Amino acid sequence: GHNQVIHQYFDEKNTSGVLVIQTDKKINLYGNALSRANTEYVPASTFKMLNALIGLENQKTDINEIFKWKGEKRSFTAWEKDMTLGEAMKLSAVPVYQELARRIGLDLMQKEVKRIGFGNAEIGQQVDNFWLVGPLKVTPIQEVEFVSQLAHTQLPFSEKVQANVKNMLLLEESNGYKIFGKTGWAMDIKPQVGWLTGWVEQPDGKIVAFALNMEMRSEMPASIRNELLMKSLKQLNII
Ligand SMILES: *C(=O)[C@H]([C@@H](C)O)[C@H]1CC(SCCNC=N)=C(C(=O)O)N1
Repeated sequence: GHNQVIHQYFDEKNTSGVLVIQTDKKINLYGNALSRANTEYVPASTFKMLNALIGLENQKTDINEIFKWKGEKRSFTAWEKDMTLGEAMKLSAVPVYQELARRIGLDLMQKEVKRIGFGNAEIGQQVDNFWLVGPLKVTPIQEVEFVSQLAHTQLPFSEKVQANVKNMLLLEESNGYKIFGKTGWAMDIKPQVGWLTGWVEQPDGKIVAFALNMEMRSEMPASIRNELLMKSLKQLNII
């Protein structure tokens, strides 16, 4: 419940960021840089959540389709394989979502993103990269509401599409608890911005949504977004 101690894990991991908690439309802030919570950032791979929903709902793909790897080299060897939407989500495989995005196309993408009102709701002109280098931007409080709605099936999509994307996002399962969430890491902008947006599904059915945002640098291990989040949810006794 403090708020000062959570400042000190942020203090020591020599980062700058904010953890936004939403418990039934009540927003709390934690970190060492609470001002981040209202500044716009590129969403990075957290936009895969809304990309999937738009693609599924408009029947540009489905949860069974297998995306074929056509042999070109990709940033990670784990990405060099055939995979579904959901497997691409768990690995944040940009090429699959770029292909998806190109099927949706610019008009449909822009119309949906502003109908959802996602962040600043601007995708510019290149349909396959606006979530990594602009011009699409989003504050971390806006991300905790988005994933909050998704968790309660309240987004302006059908419920079956939402439920489909939610099963793509299961991260841990321990003690009757479930953690869902999506990581992001914009490595190609300065300063780098890391994301971990999701929700906790407590055994009694309660839902607490979070959006960890932090400045990033090339040397940190990717698990730093998980470490900081997990021990903050334990400190706040959400888990
Ligand atoms: C999403 O935010 C980025 C995007 C900018 O490429 C990618 C890069 C990193 S690391 C890839 C993890 N691979 C696999 N098993 C992530 C991320 O997972 O946070 N997403």
